[PDB]
Amino acid sequence: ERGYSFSLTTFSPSGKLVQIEYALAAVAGGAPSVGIKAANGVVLATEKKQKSILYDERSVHKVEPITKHIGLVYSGMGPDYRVLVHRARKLAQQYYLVYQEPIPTAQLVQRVASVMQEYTQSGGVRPFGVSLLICGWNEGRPYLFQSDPSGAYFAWKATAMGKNYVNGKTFLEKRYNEDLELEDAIHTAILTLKESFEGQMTEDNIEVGICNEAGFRRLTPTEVKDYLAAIA
Amino acid sequence: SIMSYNGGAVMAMKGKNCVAIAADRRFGIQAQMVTTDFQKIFPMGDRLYIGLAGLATDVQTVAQRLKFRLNLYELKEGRQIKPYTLMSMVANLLYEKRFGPYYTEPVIAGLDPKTFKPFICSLDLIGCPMVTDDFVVSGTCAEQMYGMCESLWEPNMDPDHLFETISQAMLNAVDRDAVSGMGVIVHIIEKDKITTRTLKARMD
Amino acid sequence: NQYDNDVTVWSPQGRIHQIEYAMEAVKQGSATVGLKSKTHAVLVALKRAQSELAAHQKKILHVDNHIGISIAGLTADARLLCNFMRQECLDSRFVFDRPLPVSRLVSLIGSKTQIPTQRYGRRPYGVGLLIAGYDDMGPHIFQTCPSANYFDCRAMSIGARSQSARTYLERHMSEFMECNLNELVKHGLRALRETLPAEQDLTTKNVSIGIVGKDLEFTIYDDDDVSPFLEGLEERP
Amino acid sequence: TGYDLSASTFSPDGRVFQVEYAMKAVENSSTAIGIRCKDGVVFGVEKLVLSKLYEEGSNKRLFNVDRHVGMAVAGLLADARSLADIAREEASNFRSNFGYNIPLKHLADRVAMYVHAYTLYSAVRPFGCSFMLGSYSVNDGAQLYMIDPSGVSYGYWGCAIGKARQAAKTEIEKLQMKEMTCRDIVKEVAKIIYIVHDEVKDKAFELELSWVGELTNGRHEIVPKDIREEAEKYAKESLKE
Amino acid sequence: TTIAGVVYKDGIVLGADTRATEGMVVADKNCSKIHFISPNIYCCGAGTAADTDMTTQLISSNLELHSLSTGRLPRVVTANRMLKQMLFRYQGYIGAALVLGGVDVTGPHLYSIYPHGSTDKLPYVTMGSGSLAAMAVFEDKFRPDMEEEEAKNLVSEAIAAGIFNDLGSGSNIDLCVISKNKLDFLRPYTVPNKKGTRLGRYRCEKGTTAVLTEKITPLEIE
Amino acid sequence: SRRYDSRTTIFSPEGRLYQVEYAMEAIGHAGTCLGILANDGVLLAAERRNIHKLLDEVFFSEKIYKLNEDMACSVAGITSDANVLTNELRLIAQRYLLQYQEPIPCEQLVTALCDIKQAYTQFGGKRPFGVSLLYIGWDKHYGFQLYQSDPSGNYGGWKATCIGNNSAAAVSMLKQDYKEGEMTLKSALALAIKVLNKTMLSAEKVEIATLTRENGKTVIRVLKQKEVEQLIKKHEEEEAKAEREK
Amino acid sequence: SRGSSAGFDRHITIFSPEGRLYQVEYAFKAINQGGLTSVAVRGKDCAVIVTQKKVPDKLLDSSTVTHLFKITENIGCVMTGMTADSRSQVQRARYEAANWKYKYGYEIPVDMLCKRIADISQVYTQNAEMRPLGCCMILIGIDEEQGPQVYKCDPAGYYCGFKATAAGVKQTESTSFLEKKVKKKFDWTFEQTVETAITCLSTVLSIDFKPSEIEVGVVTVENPKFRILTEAEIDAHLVALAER
Amino acid sequence: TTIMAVQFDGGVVLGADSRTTTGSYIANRVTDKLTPIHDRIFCCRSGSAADTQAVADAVTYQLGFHSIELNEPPLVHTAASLFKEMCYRYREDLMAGIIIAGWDPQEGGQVYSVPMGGMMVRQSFAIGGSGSSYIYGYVDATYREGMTKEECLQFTANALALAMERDGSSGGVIRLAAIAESGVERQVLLGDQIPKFAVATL
Repeated sequence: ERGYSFSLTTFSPSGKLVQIEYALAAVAGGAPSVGIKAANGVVLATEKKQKSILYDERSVHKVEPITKHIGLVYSGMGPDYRVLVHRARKLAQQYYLVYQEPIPTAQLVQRVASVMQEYTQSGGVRPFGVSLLICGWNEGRPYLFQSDPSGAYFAWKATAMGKNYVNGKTFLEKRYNEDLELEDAIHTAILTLKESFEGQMTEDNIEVGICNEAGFRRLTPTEVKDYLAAIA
Repeated sequence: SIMSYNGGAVMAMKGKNCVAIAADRRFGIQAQMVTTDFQKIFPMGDRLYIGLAGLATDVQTVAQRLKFRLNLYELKEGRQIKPYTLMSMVANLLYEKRFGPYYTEPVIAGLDPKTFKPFICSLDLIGCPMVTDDFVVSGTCAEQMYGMCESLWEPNMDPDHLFETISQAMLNAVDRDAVSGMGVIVHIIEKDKITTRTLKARMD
Repeated sequence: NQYDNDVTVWSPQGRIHQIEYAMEAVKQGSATVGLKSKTHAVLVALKRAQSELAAHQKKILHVDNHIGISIAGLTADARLLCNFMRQECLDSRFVFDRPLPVSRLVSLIGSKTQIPTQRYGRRPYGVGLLIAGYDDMGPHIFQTCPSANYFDCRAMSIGARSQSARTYLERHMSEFMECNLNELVKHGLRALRETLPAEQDLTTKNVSIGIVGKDLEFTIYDDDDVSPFLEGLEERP
Repeated sequence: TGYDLSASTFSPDGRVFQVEYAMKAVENSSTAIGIRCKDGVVFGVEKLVLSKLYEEGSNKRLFNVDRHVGMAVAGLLADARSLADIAREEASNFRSNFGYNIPLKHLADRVAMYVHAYTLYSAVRPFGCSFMLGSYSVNDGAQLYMIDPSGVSYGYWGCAIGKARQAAKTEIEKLQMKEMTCRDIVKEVAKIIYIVHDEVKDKAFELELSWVGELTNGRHEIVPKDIREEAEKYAKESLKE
Repeated sequence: TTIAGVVYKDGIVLGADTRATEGMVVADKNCSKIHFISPNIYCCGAGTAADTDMTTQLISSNLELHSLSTGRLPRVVTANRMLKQMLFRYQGYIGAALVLGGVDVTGPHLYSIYPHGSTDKLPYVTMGSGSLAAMAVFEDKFRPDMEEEEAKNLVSEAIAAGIFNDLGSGSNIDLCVISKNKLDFLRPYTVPNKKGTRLGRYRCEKGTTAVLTEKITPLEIE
Repeated sequence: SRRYDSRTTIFSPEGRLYQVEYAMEAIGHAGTCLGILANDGVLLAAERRNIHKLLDEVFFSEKIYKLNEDMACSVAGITSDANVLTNELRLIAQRYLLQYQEPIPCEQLVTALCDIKQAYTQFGGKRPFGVSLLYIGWDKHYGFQLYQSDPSGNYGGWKATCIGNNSAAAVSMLKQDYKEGEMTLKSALALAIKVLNKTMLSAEKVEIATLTRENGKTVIRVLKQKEVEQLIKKHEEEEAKAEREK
Repeated sequence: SRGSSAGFDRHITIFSPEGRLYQVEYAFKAINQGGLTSVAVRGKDCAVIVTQKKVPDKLLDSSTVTHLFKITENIGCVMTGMTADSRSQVQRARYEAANWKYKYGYEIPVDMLCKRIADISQVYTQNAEMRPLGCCMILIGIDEEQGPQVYKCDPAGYYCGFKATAAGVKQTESTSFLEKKVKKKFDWTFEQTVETAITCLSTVLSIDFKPSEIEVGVVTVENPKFRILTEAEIDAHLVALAER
Repeated sequence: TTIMAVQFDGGVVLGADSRTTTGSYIANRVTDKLTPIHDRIFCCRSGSAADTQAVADAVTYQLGFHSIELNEPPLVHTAASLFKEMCYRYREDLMAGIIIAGWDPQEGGQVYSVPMGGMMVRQSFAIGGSGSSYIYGYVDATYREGMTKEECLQFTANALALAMERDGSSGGVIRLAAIAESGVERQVLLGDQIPKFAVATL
């Protein structure tokens, strides 16, 4: 077969693209994720609860590096996220090949959001069922972006996604402060996750990445263990 | 030989906190002069210029396509391009025609949009970039320009001294080349201003 | 119903209704009979006139010196298939300098007409064919169907009311092999007449004949050229 | 209820109803049986004759797909001929690329994957035929495979496809085919085909026999006429008593 | 151009001269010919400079994607395979001759890659117009499992042979030392040549050049 | 497959294109954008909907996009569709400049984009773009210009117009407040502030861009928070005096 | 809502009002149609896959009826669900691994092969014109760095590494049994891992296996090549299990 | 280059010199021209290094995939057929003379020549490369049926040594590989291990 040529996302009489709203419902049912932009870096945190202890929790990561200076996390459907991660890495490399410079975070976000938009209008496909938090560092500045299934993107100082993200956003509003440093941001992000977390959090229950001048990196379970011991 | 068809010469030179870019003015076909005001240096930013020597049609085509790409880049990114990024963009453009190449060898000269640090570079016709700290040259009279620049260039020149150095280099180099000359235009790029001058030059 | 609009939809009974509807297309057409002896293959086609002032629609076509066909069903599909068959025979003569054997032509028709029965948006060919041919194995009568199945027949009849012709052919087939050409054509004509209603009768206007044989290239007889074959025919019961 | 119109749609129970409907098409066909013995493979088919107008041998359901590989079919005959063309192309291409006779297991896998490709899309419909492939070689022995509309391929010692597959299987299970020759197996195949044939519903039928084994030097061919006459005499004698 | 590489006890040493010419005129006195591929893999390039630059950039980006997806350090064999298959695809029309060297999970590896897509795995390699002189140095002096300093001196002597005996090679000597526990990009490692002192002063004083027209465009600053 | 096809590009029994009407319904709820043409410039004023306290500002503006040296636009409707269309607009402008070595006249840019939109309404089986655009520009043929386009591919030039939420009330206000041929940039900004106040203001909730000519060059400028705050305060005291007088 | 539906969301892979993909769930249900169950257990220096073997007809050639496949000399897999879907997926995995070796010069890691197959599946879940495959793949192999590796991919495009896992009808009970076993301890020897896998299958089915009712495939750090056990070895394991 | 392969009862012996030249410059003096295509199937390459490397890699991939699919050890004839198809299809673009030698359970040890142009022939023994011209006579005089593996190794070593002495494009070390049911045994003759024949004096 060849793919269907007609769009599966169309306007409703009320003016809504209901498939986009349904993909957003899928996103809202995902595992909670949090991003905080500090003065000197960005922290991405996400709940990483496995169904059972049989799962090798250290085999699949939710916090992924796109480039030395760009990482991302998601809420929603994992396989869709893998697709978008692969596309984002390809786009960043293409930018680097043309301009011989690491792609700016905003440019990467715009290109990925363009792909996501394409999946709301092309024939015979559904939208991606994920929302992305993209963190980056360039021009001596940290960047935190969110990109939605519709292909719309926003710049955030702090935000929460996934299950219970409205309470998370209220909590971040109360706690967030532009002047706080990166370690305080990590503490605040873990606290935000704790609000909507079921059971005890361990270094194997959550995943954390940080972006700063040195670059983006996923934190190790030992570092997360130290931060959790401090949080208690 | 294809790049000697129209003649021409461009040169760029680095000063202390300034750059200079100069070019001959002749547009001719082989031995015949057609005009004496042909543009070979094109602005690419407030403090960033590209000079193009070689085949005149390719000079014009490359300048126009580069402006196309640069305009789109600056709209999409919302910022002025840095000299090194422009060099990479030009290299990509030229290499795209690796087996059908444009017959021009650009030089770039500018200041960093945020730091105002001097930058110069040159590219061969298929886009190999060469960044230098003193001077670059392109065109039919490259050997003459190399002699003049190797002899006259000094580090950390102030704008007036840079002007005199690049002017003397260009004038004396083109005076020994039959198909380059008919005037010289010089742009001195500084933090606060761009000074454009045309020199008193032999018209034979 | 929901199973009877596309060729790619199996019904819960294991049938494909669109193919059966194309079969109906064939069953609507005017009767045609094919039969053979040890040396000859004969097609006799009853031609219809849409109006008393219109010529009767041609039912027998040339394919190659050794192959002719009689069509029943949609005539445009018949022309498509006839053109394909003609091209196949031309290709055989061009490449191998020999006539295309009849059975291989029928196999090619089968593949061609089976392809659309499995693809979305395509339809079956709405024509049945009787193919009379002569090759190194002797004379041949083949029947091809919209279902893309084909049959090798001692004799066959297709089209409206062709069951009567098939009854006659079943009754008399024992005699076909040892028949001379004239007796063979007369048997074909009697079989075809069995399809006619009482009011109608075989004439030189509504009958066409096609004959192929060892020393006889496929020849189509129409109008007065049919009178010699009709002359010896008795009166129907 | 709307779930059974396209092969690209799972029912809420995880079934693909279009494939099951194609299998029903197979089930409404006259039976064919293959039997693997020590020396080779024998195929028998109960070709129903739908009118005396047809020449003997019309609508054959046994095909040569390669010198060493025979194929017996049940279901939509046109689909079966299409699959036979596919199998022939696969064997010819394999010989062209690798320079030797395609192993039967590999050919069966390739054709089964071709069949499977038609079970995934709304653009096409599943094939409406099941078929057996039989081969015999010195290096590989005797091999008998069966493929169904879903694309499932399995090797067998005895296989029956068609409307009387279960009764034919019950009869086949009574033979110790692993220590028999093709010469006795042809008689047993004729007997089974005659047993399972429904004399009232199905009217008349021709017995189609083919085989491939040591006695044919690895070439698949129709059973010689005298052998078939003996086998049919034995089958009728077994029926009458 | 002279580029060379050797395998020593614990890693690789790559070396290059820093001259780039157009015809018989020096264009670049400080050309960098040792190209980053990955943190553990480097590539010296001779032949057509644009071809070398573009090919190594492309393979570096592809290897970066591969390493991001696998989450493992890239292997030198992967770089060699990608390079050679691309070059063979272009049937020698990409004029890139390369010395690829790295340390991966399976130890140190050194390849020479030729424009038509042929490769050789060897303990020492030379390429460029000065390749024969450097190879003479290696054949005379190379020993297996040299210590790091011996390998550095050997590669430096080879590049120096190329510099002083081939008109296409000159200027500085750049080295790249790769081991499992470090990477030392030494640019320049040695400066055997230097421009002589300028005896006279030819300083063009202000007003020496006659000017027909002048235009000063003030630029607005932030 | 016929069963699942939405049939986006077909007529309805009354001669209507339902997808286009639904896209216009979508635009009706988007953020308000208004354009006003004056003798010495043209302005766009857009209501910001991204007003959450934790949002960061990194860009030139939220809803106003520069298209080329002489042209900018504002978009109401689906944001990602708008990004697609703004990229296409920039490409069209640059293609024209490459071919002719002059800036594209504004109406030619608008027509080129509306052709794409109309194509999406006539064939291909895709949903239309759910975007309406206001364009402001300057060229040498007609001077300062303000255009509007909608998902159907229709477009028109205006002296003042409004798209998005409460566009009808804003249009009524402009009809009763715009002085044809007697508008300056200053009075135009005052009118924009008044109209946005009615169809809704505070500085952080609106972005305003002006397009003017200075020394034979086009200047496109987004008013900073200081200027917008001053405009809002000027409107507030004007309204206070008007109320007191009565 | 709960189990709500709009438009065609039950027939093609478009989101339901809840954000679900019903066709993917139906493919998961199709996995159980085969009626079989497989288990995989990761030891200290070995990985083992056991699976039910059913041959209801004595006319079937039992050698040809298997769910264990070599993907590469060092990578083996057990497939669960619709047989033809499984065979197509095995063909694709073999192609991916051979292409990987051809392009990169080293053998594909198990995790990377599983990721590639899962990406193909994900594509099936976003394009409406084809259905997802109704099968689940469990791969085992020895990675030179990580040691033994057990990975699973499913029709949703979701994959993961596991200490132990199961697929098929008795997946949930198998996972409960294995969860208890791994909680008590995980550092198993080769014999211990094989016996744990066999006991999981026997307990969930409640059968005591004859050698011919199950299939076993193993990779070990000593012999990383994927090996399918013979009825002799299986009977040795079954007797060593019964005696204890 | 000089490459050679010889069949013996139960296996094959392959041999090659180790010289790779560009013009008169020896780019590689320890080249390995015996390439494993599969467990018990080797190819000796002569001609353009890039072409033979690419073709051998492609054949290795195809044959490994084929062997996995069939679940059986590949036939030497199958590898030779794959090589032949590639060399014939691209004979206008390739410069590659191949010798495919191996062992399989069906036909024992086999040697096939696939010379430039893409024909394929089985032979009791095969020689190739630029240097083979200088040893035709020698091999024709020295070969005999029923040679054991040891005798075949000595025969190949002698033939390659003579070719290397005369052919400017051959030299270095001699790489030998014996392939049988038990496996592949590789060895390198260098320096004084290479057979010597005195240069006539006076």
